[PDB]
Amino acid sequence: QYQFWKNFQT
Repeated sequence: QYQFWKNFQT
């Protein structure tokens, strides 16, 4: 539910 922020932040 949060990987969307992880995979994009970089």
